Amino acid sequence: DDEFEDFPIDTWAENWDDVEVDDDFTNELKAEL
Amino acid sequence: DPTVNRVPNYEVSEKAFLLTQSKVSIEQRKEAAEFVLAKIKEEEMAPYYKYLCEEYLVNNLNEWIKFDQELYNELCKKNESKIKELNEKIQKLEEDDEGELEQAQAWINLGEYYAQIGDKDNAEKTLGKSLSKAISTGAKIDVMLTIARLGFFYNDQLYVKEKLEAVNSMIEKGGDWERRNRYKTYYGIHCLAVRNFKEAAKLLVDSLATFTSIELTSYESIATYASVTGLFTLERTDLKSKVIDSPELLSLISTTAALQSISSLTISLYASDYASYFPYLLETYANVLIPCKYLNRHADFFVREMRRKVYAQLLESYKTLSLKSMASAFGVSVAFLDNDLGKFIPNKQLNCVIDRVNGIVETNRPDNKNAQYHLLVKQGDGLLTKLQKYGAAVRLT
Amino acid sequence: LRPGRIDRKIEFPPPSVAARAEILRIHSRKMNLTRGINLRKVAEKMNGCSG
Repeated sequence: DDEFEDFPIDTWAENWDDVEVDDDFTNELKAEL
Repeated sequence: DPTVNRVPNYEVSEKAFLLTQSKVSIEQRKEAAEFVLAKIKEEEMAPYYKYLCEEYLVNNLNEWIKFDQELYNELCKKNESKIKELNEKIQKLEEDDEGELEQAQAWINLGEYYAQIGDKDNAEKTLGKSLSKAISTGAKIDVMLTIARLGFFYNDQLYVKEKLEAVNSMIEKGGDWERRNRYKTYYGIHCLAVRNFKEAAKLLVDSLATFTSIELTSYESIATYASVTGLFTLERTDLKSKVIDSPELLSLISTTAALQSISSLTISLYASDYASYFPYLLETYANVLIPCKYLNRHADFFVREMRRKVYAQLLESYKTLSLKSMASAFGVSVAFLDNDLGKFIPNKQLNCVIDRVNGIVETNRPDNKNAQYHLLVKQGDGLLTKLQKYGAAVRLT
Repeated sequence: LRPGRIDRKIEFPPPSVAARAEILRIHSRKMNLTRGINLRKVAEKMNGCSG
């Protein structure tokens, strides 16, 4: 059991990727023509 | 007739999650607010009123469900009076020293009223003490399914996981196929909740025939979930025999807009109706995923894979399809199609290489030996690291 | 039948329609059952049969 006092604790003053969203692409401009 | 009783009411949590999302429409949010306030008034959701007002809603809107202290005290006093009455019944049965079936039933009554207002801890204590009797295995199954339903009610999926693994551990000591189908439906719902969809597809597709667990959700929502998972996982043969021809779905398609949209998307995918596939996918994303609870957290995951499935179906047969033809088929601009298709290739999810100089979308056919070898190498590395860690842990001791 | 000897004479009458429905429900929780089976209708059709 070592306290690891040389390395201080930093101070502060089912999932993989899919971090972006496609939103409403729709793209009805093709349907315009 | 026998019933496990609609305790806790699932619609309470359903409309609570419908309210807590800004993505959903304002009108539907106000309808959910009206329903939840009416149910809080009638069925005495005083502890759940306090929880919903102090967490959930205001944790992240929230004007409609305003934390009224007076309404939190009157209904709480009524609830405590009912709990006192149930305690009187339990103590009078103990004083009369009646049959142990009766004292167990009184314990179930206390626990089911504790669930009826939302307090998880005391309900769990009451049903844990209730299990200590020597009641029949069916009663134990029903009780621990009640704690599983409570875990579903508060949207804590690990609670449901532990409850259902406890169900499975002792389900071999029973055998009653109705009490096993109840557990199958519960396990399928839980599996659908945590991003699995593989076991969920099988259990929900099976459960369309034997669905007597109306205390979890209505039959229409079960059909919706089963159709979604079957579309999302099954292959072009399983779709033809499980989701597109099932008489249970056929009799219920023309009963709900969500079911109609999902069935239309499924039949468009199976019938090569690639022209209107994307608008149907958007309609399903708007009407079936966001309003629900177990699906709205997976709105992105389902949508991303649907595009991959349609691209794979289109590019399996053809080998030198042109980008312009693909864009015309899907009713999108060619540049947008290239942008969309540039995401599934780098991860080797799709099977093609886009030749942008000409517009050719020439197909590349891989060898399953390579993918199997890579998967085996990764799995062996993981297992070996786990084993080394455990062995280092145990050799020192 | 003499008093002092065997004491309680308990009747098991042939089950009524509600009793037949209960027995059918109890013995029906052993097989895969399609949703919404009106067991009360079947028991109401079952007249004379018992246990």
